[PDB]
Amino acid sequence: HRYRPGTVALREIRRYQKSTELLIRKLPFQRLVREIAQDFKTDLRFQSSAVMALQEACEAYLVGLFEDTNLCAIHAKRVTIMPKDIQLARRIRGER
Amino acid sequence: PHRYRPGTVALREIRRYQKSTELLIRKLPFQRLVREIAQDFKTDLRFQSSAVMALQEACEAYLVGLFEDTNLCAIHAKRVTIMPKDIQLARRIRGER
Amino acid sequence: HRYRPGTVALREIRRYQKSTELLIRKLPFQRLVREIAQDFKTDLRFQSSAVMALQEACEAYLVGLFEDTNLCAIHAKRVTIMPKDIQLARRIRGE
Amino acid sequence: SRKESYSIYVYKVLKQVHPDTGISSKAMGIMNSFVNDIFERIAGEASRLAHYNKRSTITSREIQTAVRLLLPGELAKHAVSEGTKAVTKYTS
Amino acid sequence: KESYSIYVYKVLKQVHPDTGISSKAMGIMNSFVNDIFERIAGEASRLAHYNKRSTITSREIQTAVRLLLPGELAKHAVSEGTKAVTKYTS
Amino acid sequence: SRKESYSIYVYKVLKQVHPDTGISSKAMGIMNSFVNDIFERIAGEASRLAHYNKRSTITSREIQTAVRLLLPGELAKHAVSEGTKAVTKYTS
Amino acid sequence: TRSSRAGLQFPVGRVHRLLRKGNYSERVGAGAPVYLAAVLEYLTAEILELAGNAARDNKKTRIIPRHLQLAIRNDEELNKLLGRVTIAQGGVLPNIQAVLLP
Amino acid sequence: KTRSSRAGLQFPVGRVHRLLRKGNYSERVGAGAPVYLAAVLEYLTAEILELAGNAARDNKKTRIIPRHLQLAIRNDEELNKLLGRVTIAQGGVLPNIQAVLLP
Amino acid sequence: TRSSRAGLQFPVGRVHRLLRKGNYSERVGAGAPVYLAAVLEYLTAEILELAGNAARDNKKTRIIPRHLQLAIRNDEELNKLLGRVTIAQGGVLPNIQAVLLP
Amino acid sequence: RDNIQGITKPAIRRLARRGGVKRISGLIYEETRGVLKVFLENVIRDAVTYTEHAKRKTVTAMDVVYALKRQGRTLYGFG
Amino acid sequence: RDNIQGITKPAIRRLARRGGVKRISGLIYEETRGVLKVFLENVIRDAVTYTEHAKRKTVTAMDVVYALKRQGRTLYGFG
Amino acid sequence: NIQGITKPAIRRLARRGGVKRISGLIYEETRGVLKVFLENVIRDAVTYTEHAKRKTVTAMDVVYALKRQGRTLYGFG
Amino acid sequence: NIQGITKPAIRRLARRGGVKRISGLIYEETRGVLKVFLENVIRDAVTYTEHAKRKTVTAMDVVYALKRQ
Amino acid sequence: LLIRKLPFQRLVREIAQDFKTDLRFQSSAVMALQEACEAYLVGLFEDTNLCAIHAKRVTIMPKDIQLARRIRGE
DNA sequence: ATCGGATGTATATATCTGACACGTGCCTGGAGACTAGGGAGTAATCCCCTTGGCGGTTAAAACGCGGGGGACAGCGCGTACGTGCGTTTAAGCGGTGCTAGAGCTGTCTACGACCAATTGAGCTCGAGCCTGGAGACTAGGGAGTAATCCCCTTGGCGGTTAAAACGCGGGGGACAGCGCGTACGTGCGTTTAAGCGGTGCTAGAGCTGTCTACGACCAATTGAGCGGCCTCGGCACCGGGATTCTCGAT
DNA sequence: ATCGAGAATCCCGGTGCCGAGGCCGCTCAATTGGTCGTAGACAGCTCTAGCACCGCTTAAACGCACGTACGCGCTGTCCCCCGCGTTTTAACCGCCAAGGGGATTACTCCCTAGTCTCCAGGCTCGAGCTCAATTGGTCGTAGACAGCTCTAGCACCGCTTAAACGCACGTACGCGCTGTCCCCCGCGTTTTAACCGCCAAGGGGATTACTCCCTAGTCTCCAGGCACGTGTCAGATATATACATCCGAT
Repeated sequence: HRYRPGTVALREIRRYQKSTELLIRKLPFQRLVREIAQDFKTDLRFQSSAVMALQEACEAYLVGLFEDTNLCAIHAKRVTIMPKDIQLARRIRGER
Repeated sequence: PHRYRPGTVALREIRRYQKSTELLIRKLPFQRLVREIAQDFKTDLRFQSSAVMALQEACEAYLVGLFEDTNLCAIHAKRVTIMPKDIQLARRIRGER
Repeated sequence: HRYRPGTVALREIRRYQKSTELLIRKLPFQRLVREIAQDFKTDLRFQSSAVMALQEACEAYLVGLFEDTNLCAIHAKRVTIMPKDIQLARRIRGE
Repeated sequence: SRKESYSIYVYKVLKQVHPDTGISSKAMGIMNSFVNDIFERIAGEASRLAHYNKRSTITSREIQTAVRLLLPGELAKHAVSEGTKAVTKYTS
Repeated sequence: KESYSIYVYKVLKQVHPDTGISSKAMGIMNSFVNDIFERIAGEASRLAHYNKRSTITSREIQTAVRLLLPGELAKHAVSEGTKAVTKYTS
Repeated sequence: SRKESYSIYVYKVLKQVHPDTGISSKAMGIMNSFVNDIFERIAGEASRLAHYNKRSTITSREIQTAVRLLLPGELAKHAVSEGTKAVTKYTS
Repeated sequence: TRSSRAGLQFPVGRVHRLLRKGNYSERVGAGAPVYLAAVLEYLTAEILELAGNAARDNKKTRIIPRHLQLAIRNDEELNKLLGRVTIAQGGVLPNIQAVLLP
Repeated sequence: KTRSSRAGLQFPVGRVHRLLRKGNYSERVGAGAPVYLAAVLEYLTAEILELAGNAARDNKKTRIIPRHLQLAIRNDEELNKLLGRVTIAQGGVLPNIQAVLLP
Repeated sequence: TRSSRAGLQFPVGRVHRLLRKGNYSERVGAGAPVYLAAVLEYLTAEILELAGNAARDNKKTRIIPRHLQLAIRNDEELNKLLGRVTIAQGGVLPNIQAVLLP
Repeated sequence: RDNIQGITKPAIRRLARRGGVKRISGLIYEETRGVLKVFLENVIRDAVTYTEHAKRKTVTAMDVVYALKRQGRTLYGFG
Repeated sequence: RDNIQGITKPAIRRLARRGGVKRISGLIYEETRGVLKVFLENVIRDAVTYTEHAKRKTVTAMDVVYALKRQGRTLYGFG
Repeated sequence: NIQGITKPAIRRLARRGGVKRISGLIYEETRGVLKVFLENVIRDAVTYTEHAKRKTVTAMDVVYALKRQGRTLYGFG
Repeated sequence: NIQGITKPAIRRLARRGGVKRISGLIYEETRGVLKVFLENVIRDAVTYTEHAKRKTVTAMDVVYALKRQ
Repeated sequence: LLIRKLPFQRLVREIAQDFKTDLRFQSSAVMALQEACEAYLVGLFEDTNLCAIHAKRVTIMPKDIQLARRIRGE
């Protein structure tokens, strides 16, 4: 058996739009946060909830960005998102 | 082609303008500046020609001296580039600020 | 017990900026004034208040000069005043 | 170690609208965030209003105008109704 | 040997009825009044000279005040001088 | 329309010190500015001197002291020499 | 208490104190903390009403962040008010662009 | 009746007039000039004494001293400008440490 | 004339008149305008001497403001006396800080 | 070191799925990482600034909340 | 209007060159303009004051000279 | 006699001037500066004294010198 | 009155915006957009005006509305 | 300014009436509104143009405006 | 570093124009005598007082000595900022020519500073009270510092499901071709907008003043949430239903 | 476009349970509250600019047709890139010890906000005196008119130097890093400058007899400030060597 390209993708969309769990792995994200913070001030510590706050903010940001990116892809009569879609979305947002 | 290194032409310009005495700001735009400023104190003022020229001599002498002190402040900070903080230090020590 | 370098310096700054008393000793200043005066005019005497006037003026001058000197040191990203700081301050003052 | 929050008041309101409904700790945290956020917006706008008009006092008038500036449409109308009713009842 | 001491003291009593003043501070106030007197009178003198006038009038004083005093000090001083001259004239 | 200046005297001095040298109008204007400026400084200081000492007369003594106050070093000494010589010659 | 006098559940006294110490103005009128408390209470009530509704639609008796997000984003005016706000653990509204469907 | 009283002043109109006449400022002096000048001097004196009195009261002193005059003057932008090149004996300086020098 | 009596080129009579009408003092001694005129003449002579020198160094026979500026600024005591004075069309002394050179 | 690579391809895919994305170019993933890193940097910078102002060595949830608020990305739930 | 902008970047550069300056930060020019304007304002204010005292409508060279003198910037050549 | 203006005195003056750290070479430099200042003022003061045909320098002599050097002093009139 | 914001005006605005070619349907769309933006700003401006108990909208009323948006 | 003064003013007064009766306007208030509106429209047309070009067109269309406004959060 | 070469500056140059300083002469106002007078300034002539002098005490300020940390100063490595470059345009400058306030000088008249006693009270100093403030002083707070405690980390050890990776093959992107259609320059009728005038007039703006608003302050109090106890319900899990895409066919 | 199997995923019903959700209480700790009264602060008060509204003008700008080509939409292909099957691993992560940091525990040290004792420092009626109100005719300065010229301003029209605007880079400064040296800090000693105290007189501040020297008013003369015609040194302009200095090369 084999599902056609797109069927499982759509299924995944429904699945992940139904739920609320964080989609990035906890520990690797934590390492990311600590590395970046350490390049501003050495020997910093973190409250647990601070890292969790950062992850919620980051994932919400990326999900919204992917919504706008998707709209840009569809605008160009594509179904595939590409870097130029991201760049357009962010240019119009005033991030770039 | 040919291109002088950064600084060579600058130094040449220093020698050139320290050799001469001509006013370095354009006459007519300076005149407009003087009249605008004066008009915000009293309307419909006129000016003797030599009054505007006097103002220009005074202004340029003032700015040149200020740039001398500013330059000294830049060099003091082991820089060769003058920056706003150099001007501000020079004027603070002069008692202008 | 030993305060770290700078703590007592700051304490002294607050102390002496808080007060107004003359900071140079009376007798050596007077001695200096009479010495300097002698090279201008013979047989001079001084009113007491004249010497006090000279001292108030001198100390005010030095304190102000040290303010400008300090600004020059800080300009060069230092916290230590050096002769070149004084010399820059005096050159810009027109001294 | 004493930390104040709006939790008990949020809970009382919850029991008013949905008598048999509870709320998770995380959700309560979001509600507390909400109340503090709106507090800041309204108080800040009122402060600006009083300043613009050279008044040293923030009154219910500044609060109301701030509410009208900050809230959308019917939400603004309903909020104004609640505040006005509350102030007139308090005055009596 | 003249000074402004009694007048300074009267003014002091006007603005701070229960406040006194040390001898040194009074000396500084006297120095101050003499200084500002000299500045204003001197500028007024030059004003009169520049304009080939032999009389220093209140107008010269006023212009001198406008030249010598900054901003609000100048405006308030001009107001007081004008008021005083108006009260005096009648 | 009669306007007095120090131009002819400056020129006579110029011919004394540099017989074959001329001077531009602008430069002469700077010299006139110079003479008037120094006149003002010296006369003003002398006025102050006479006042300080409760004298109603400005004499050559006040001029001389003013010169010593206003001029640097050797310039002061030389100027004093010229003034003194001139006054003693005048007196005779 | 002033809350009881105003017919409110939210704390008028506390709101008054927060206004006093938040450096918003030199003086604060007697009606201001009452009005503010009333508004905060009302808005709390609207969000809790809608969130409760969502919770029951999902056959849940306890409100979780998801219900708050559903309530807010499905309401035009609340969505407007909280347009630049992130609800932690809220997720997003189910929505697939029509062109993407088979 | 005195001229100061007629002018509503505390400062001496007559004395100011005489000082103008004898200061070699001009050949003549108008009647209003010493009134105006006396009024200006009194105003400035009042402003300085007002602030200095305040500083004295903060220091819980009943007498104004040179320190209070210096504090009053240097902490006021326009007075400080007016007296920019003036030294107040026994005045000291304003407390002021550059931020970079602090821990 | 008093200038001739004093051996001067500068005008003693005129200086006397200017002293009388400048309101410097009620009375003016006979020697005062002579002394003043002599000093003004001398200083004029020193500046003109140095300026003439500069003019010839520049192979010019006519003194211009530039020569006055060179004369004044290159002389320590004149530079001191005229420390707060602007010479119109004078320019500045050639001077480049050593650290700026290649 | 190199922890941005911990933001994996399947994680980015999941985020995109929640964002409603059905198909994804191969170049998206690296692009996403760059974008995320910039975002994170900006937030954390401000957060750390607050931490430093408070003379603390521990970044708190409130530090992050304040950073986000002042960057126009108000976050609820962590007060 | 806006005539301070007539004090151009190359003009300010020339003035700095006469002042012995070899290198110039981009922010200098605007800074210079502000400084110049203040200076000019102060001189012209006093000058106009003299003009007004003399009951004239024409600012003279002497008005300017007097303003400069009383501001401790004596100017030679315009008497 | 210039060495009578001691290092700790100069330090106190610098502290009032807001200075936190001081190079060892400052003190001698300061002394030179002080001497110049004093010389100039005193030179003028004595000139006034001599004009008044006095042998005693008065407070006013000093005040006038300071004034004419643009360093007006209040308190000694 | 919205039709008073003419086609050539909208074209000029688009040219400043760098637009080279323009669909016929843009103009009406633009008008709707403009109206919304104006209503929003003006709604706030007047609110400020009313708080100040004035009947005249001032430049500052508008500036505050714009700032808060 | 690229919009005509009088029709813009007329529009502003019309819209304002539906919020508050009896209003007057400072001249500079109407000019402020016009500067703000024009600036907004020009910026929106910039973004719209970017959307058109994204779709390999050179002609702006309503859907371009709508995409721009959706992404702006309008 | 030094030496060439290679252009590119700078610099005397000799020639011609030129305008501008200058020497001539020309009236007028300001100087120089010039006398007479009166008051600013001397030169004894004192009291006396302020300032050098000293002279002994001593108590703290200054000095020298030694010790450390931390500021200075290389020293380097990066990135990005200002520069040197050419090109384009735009506005300054010179020209030319009209102007219309306004300087400017003179005119005539009149306020009005002044000198001159003249009275006189404001000032000023004295000798004899009567207090804030200066210092000597305390009671508490400052922070500077560890100190142990707890937390956050680090690690370690699994096991493991996802991740990495691949295999494969199918389907969008996009492109080009062509249809194809609509703003748009364009040209001309249009029409009302902005300018230009204008008058009467409404609320905004500045203003005056009493009042009711609210910090405010322990005096009084009552509920709230950290802690803890207790309780179920949704969540993980296990097994049947549904439905359900995807091959099995048109 | 339309069932049908079925095996797959997902859903649906039931189970047991365990930690989150609910509930009090302890007390302390987060609330009001009566009276104060000055107070901003809001309500009554005018004048107005400027504001509303009007009463023309035409002309920049507004609308309406024409073709039309640029711009976009619609299909077929290619591939190749990504989506969905199996297979392997490795960091994730549960998850269970350990340690340094930091904060906050107390945990110690010198500075700090007030507490009283004893004045020296200002307040007070009495006794002068000299500097300030009160007029009268005075010039006489100046204020107000008034004509006349000058010149500051406007303003049109070239053009050309200069001012602006990218761009390739190449230093040049801003930050990191380290050795260090060299200046803060304190402490043990010593001067030696206060502190107090006494005397001598030198000088200075005031006093007067007088005097000469500097003002006032006059006469005339001329030196000299203003025009005016002139060589001449200054500037312009091509023209000319001699540096002056940046790519190759020791």
